[PDB]
Amino acid sequence: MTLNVGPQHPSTHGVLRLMVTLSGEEVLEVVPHIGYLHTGFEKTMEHRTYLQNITYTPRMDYLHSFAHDLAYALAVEKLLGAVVPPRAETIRVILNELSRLASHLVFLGTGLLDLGALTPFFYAFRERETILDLFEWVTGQRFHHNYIRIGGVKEDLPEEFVPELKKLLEVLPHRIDEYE
Amino acid sequence: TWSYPVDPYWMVALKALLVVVGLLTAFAFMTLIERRLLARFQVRMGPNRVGPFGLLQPLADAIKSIFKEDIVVAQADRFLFVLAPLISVVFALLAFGLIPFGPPGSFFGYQPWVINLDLGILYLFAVSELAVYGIFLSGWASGSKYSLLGSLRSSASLISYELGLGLALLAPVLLVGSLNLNDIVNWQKEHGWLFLYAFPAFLVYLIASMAEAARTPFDLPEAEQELVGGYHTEYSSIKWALFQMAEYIHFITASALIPTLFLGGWTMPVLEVPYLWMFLKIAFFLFFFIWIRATWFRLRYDQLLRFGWGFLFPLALLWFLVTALVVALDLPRTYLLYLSALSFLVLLGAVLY
Amino acid sequence: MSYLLTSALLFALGVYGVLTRRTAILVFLSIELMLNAANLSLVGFARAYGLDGQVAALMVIAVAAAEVAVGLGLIVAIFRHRESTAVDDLSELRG
Amino acid sequence: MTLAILAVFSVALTLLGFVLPPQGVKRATLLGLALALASLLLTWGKPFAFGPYAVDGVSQVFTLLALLGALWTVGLVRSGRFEFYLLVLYAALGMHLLASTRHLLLMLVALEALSLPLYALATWRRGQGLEAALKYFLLGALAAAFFLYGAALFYGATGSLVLGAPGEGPLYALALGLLLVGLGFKAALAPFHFWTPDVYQGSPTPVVLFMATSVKAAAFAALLRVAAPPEALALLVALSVVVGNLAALAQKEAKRLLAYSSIAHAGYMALALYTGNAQALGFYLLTYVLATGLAFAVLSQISPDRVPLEALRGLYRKDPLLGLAFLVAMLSLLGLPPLAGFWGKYLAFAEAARAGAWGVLVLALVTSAVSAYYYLGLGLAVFARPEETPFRPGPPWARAAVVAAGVLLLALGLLPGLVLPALAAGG
Amino acid sequence: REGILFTTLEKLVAWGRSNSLWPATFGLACCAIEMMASTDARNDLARFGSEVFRASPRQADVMIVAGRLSKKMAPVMRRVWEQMPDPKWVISMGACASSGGMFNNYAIVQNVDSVVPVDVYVPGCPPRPEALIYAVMQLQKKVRGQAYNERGERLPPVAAWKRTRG
Amino acid sequence: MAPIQEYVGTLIYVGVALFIGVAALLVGALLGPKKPGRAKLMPYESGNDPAGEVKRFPVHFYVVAMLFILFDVEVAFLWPYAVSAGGLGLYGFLGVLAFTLLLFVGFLYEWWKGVMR
Amino acid sequence: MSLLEGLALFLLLLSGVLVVTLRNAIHAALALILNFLVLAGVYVALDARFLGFIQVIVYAGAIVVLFLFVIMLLFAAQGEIGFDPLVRSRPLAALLALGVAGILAAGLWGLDLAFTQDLKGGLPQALGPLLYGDWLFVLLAVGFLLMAATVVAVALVEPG
Ligand code: SF4
Repeated sequence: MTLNVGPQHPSTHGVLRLMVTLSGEEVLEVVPHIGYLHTGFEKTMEHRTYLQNITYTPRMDYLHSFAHDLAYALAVEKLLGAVVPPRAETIRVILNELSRLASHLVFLGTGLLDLGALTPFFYAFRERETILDLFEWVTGQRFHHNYIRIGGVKEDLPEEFVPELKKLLEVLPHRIDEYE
Repeated sequence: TWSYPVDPYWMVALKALLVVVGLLTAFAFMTLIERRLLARFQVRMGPNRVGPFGLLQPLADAIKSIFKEDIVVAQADRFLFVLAPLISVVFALLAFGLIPFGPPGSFFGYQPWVINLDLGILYLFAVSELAVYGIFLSGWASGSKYSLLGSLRSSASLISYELGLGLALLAPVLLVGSLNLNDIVNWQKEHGWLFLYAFPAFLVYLIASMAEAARTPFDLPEAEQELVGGYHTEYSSIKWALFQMAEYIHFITASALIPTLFLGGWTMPVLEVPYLWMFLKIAFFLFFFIWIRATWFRLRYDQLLRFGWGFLFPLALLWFLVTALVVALDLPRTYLLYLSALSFLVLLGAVLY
Repeated sequence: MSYLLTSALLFALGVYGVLTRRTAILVFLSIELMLNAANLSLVGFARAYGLDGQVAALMVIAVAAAEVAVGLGLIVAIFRHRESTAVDDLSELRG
Repeated sequence: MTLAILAVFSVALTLLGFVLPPQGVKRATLLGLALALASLLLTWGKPFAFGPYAVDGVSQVFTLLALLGALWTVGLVRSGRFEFYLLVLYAALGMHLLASTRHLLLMLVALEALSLPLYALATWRRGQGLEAALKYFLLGALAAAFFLYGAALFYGATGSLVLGAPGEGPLYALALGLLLVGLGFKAALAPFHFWTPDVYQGSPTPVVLFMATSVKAAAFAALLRVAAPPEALALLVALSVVVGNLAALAQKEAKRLLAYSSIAHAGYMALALYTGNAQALGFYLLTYVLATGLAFAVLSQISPDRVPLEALRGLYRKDPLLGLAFLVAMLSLLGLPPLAGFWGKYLAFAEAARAGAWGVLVLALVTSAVSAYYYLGLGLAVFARPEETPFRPGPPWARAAVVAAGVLLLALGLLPGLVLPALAAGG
Repeated sequence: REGILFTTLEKLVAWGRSNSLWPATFGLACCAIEMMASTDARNDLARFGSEVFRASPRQADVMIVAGRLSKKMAPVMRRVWEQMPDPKWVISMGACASSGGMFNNYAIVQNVDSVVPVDVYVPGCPPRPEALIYAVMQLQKKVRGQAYNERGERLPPVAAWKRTRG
Repeated sequence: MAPIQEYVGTLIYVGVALFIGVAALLVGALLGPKKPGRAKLMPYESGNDPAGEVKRFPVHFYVVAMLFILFDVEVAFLWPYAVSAGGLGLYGFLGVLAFTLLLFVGFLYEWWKGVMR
Repeated sequence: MSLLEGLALFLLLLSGVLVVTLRNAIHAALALILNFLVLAGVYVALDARFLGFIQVIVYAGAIVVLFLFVIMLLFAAQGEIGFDPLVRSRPLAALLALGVAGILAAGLWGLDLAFTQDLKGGLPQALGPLLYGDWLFVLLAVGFLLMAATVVAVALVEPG
């Protein structure tokens, strides 16, 4: 059965086209077909300022976006010889690990729902919502945040970020232990 | 129907129409309750909107369902495409009248039930086959083999566990000696709550009825996230609504039958109120089942077939043989109480390792 | 008595099916119809002669199920790799 | 208590084959069949009935014949599938049940139980084998439908499903006819013969041995229980023997020709049905089973798929004992003195003449003389010059089996007054 | 019959459809994840009538295009839309869907209204889940006949009721 | 036993249920826009080939169904013993036990061979 | 009786005609299921109730379900492919059907029977002692037949 699991259907997350060559209940071979999300960053970026491109970096991996932001910032800093302040570096690692936790939350929720049960999606997404509240506090944006800069970060943290981050760091160990 | 009177045919027709429209309102508001109970399970809240309690949203939904451009897909069998939903719905609706909701006359003069046929469980088995019938038939008529495959998965799994249902239902017949629901109920009135004697059969009936789309095969399948299920994906306005309606009526019919058959169909040890205890047990099983719906994963229907075929059905026939030995030698009826209690203790102690 | 004549009529109908049908499966279906006509005659004569024809027909049903299982397995094995089931496609064995 | 042995061995080996090699499973099947045969011998003169199940002289003799045919056909088959032995065991038990009852419905159940495993045993997977299996299954299910409606009309004409009930006029005649249709199809009588040539040509030769011996034995055993009218018997015999021998004249292939010859031989055996002596028929079937098993064991040693006529030639030069035994079998199937096939033929004809059917007996004899044409074109071809032909000169198993079969044939032809005295109660 | 030709009946059926609006998401990019956030246990589009979510297109009236629509995805989305029951509406979520957004290039459709008849537009990158709820109430009151543009005109209940499909 | 009146009431039940179902179908069919289009009538999934061209489905479903017919025959035979049990005594118990064990040996063979195939 | 009895017999005959006439395998099978339903109703009317229920459960519920599974695995709905029409065979088949009906009609004609026995409903309560008892041996033979059928089909498919 050369079956065509189409793009977005049935409930194949991350729109993709699959030609599952398959007889029975096994999986002989899946022929993948991609390109349905090709936007052309590698070309569009050639026509944007280096500062402008910081708006283009989060939008490709939109779950762990600050990793894109950090990779691009670091490459430009190496190329033009920039010096990153230590506090800016600490903030950058915090944001990267926070977006990492958000992405890990979304990945595991999507997997469990994809096969398994629906319920455990909501707890992971509640913790993700706390993380997104942190991101709004600091950058004014949920994701695609334009905060990193070639020198460093756009501006400094408000007073309220550290208390809410400690709150989440205290609740998270029990939460992750619950998922486990 | 040894001891029970018969209402006039017009009164039987009236009671039948009442039970059908009551199952309509029942499945609609039970969809509301399942939405909101799932919402409570996952810390969110339900539809405090179009209600107040959301109880006008099924009305809005039905009003959408009609006028929704009921489409007859080309390249699909013109007649069978239309015909299959009616089958799946009718044979899910019927076989609920048998359930006694009270002692005779407790319907304000006439009859708690509609029909009290002498052979009940056979009627249940037969009408249970016809649900799988409608499922795979609509799968075919859809004219999409993608849906057909899910229909076949469905049919395979449901047929397996539907066979298991028979060996499950064997055991209490040996004790009661009648195939009438009221006689079984009165036997549970005298000796008490047949599940106390037949706990293994109770368990296997529960897990078999779970395969009847209740949940945790969950490779029933639904079209979502797998090789799509059967009987849907090609119906738009009214026929899809009818498919889901019948699946839910079968769900609640099983949730009602479980206490009716194994537990104390209404006939409580105390206070003997006709309807309320039966409805409460229905609600109890419904809430436990929704807990399952929320809280447990799929089975891939391969593990589900393996499990049902290798474990449930052999276990059910073994318990049937034990009960048959006991009844043939008739030694006490206390031995079955002891045996079911010990079997429950065994199947429990193996969990807490 | 009308039931026994109706059973004979159903027997004749299944015979016509067996003769007319091009497909092995539909031939087998016509045969099942013949079997059930026989079962109805048995039930009528059981109503006549005291209920033994009922157990007879029950055993008949069981036998029919077994033979259906076997024959459908054979049909699948013969026409799984092979094309259209039409029984005229097999003429190798001749007098 | 032989049926008990059969059922025990079948059910046990069903699961035993999981831990036992197919060779061990074949050894086990052989031991069980021989033990059932020994029990049949030790119970000679001990008729035993429990339910509708009844062991009498007929049951004993015909199940002895079937057990012999099954043993021979199993000896040759060396396939590494223990199911190919499970099916033979099932068929043996089914034929025993068929021969040991008068209940029509239990007879139907036994018929299905013995016939279904043969349909599967007819699959060497050769393309003709599937065609043969298909024709066989379809015509067999049709005849099962007919036999079932005959049993229903029997239950209509009388309160019981057991044969021997008094019986009405036209309706009883109709019920008897609807039973006779299925019984003759299973006995390869014309004009129900069409399946036999195709099935014998398509099925593997050892399976055809098993069939042409045990199936015909059990079929005639069950036929003896029916009170077949003389006019119907006359028609069956005439058509069967005439068409059998005539169409066998035209056959270019050994298996198909032997099938038509078996049609003619069923026509012959149907004469003893006039009186239902069953001693004459028991003897006839003893002789015919031995001869046919011999011939088909030789044909199996030649080729399992198909054996043409010329392949038989040079068989003497290849193996003299095999050529001679094949000649003896052809003569015993021709029914010529001083052979036990002739004695069975004579006993059937004596029963027929005692029944007073003269023209039918004459036509049977004329068609039997016609049969000598191809019976000699087979027996004498053994001496011709060997042409290109595959020949595997068997094991000592099949050699000794063929030789003992021919020896028993000739010995009971010379002194039938040894065994024939005990085909009745068995003194 | 489309919900028309009686003063009471049409308002009643529009009420029904407006509250029973059945979303079918067509997730393309990060707009799709910000729409998945409109269902979590802080702000759920599971009250107004959008609790259930049938992945099939034969079963939903509202088609929510959430993300950048690549030109290779345009025919697929086109046919997913055409394969919907007829009383159907289209929401265009985010800048990439509404206009070409910041990706103004050969790869992305510069207005989804090119391929599907769009009912509601909702700007933002991503548009906030509460902005999406504002859009669905907008569409609600649109199919209620309570929607007007900046020019004063009342808007028809269903777009894709005005096109010569073919 | 039970009177035929309950069976006539059963017939009434079926007639009522079927009448209500046909009423629902009439409402659903009559109330609709009725704008057939080619792409709308197209089966599924963006142009062609939701299932597309696939050869015959796995015989696993056949195996499950045949298994089911045989074991359902089994249950059909087990029911008369289930009702008439105490009167048939140890002898009836032994006969039904023999029947059950035969068909369970068949099941054990088909299981140790398995059908994942 | 005759009012609804004639109705039920006409339904049976028409369903048989459909199952033997229609060239759609699915449609024929559905006609045969309708036939089995009408036939179980007639069974109940003939005081055979358990037998009607098993006719629905096994024959309709299981047997023709497997049939439908087979014909849906192997499409085969448009049977008229590879015709070898032999058009002369259609009137001959109709003739043979009429004759096999007429001979039975002759055998049953002028035949009146005592249909007066108190079956007490063909309930399993009263059928049990016959099944396990006089028919216990036939039952055991049937069970052995079923086991043999399982092994037969299993070894029959068994690709290797
Ligand atoms: S508008 Fe922004 S959030 Fe939406 S798909 Fe485009 S990049 Fe993603």
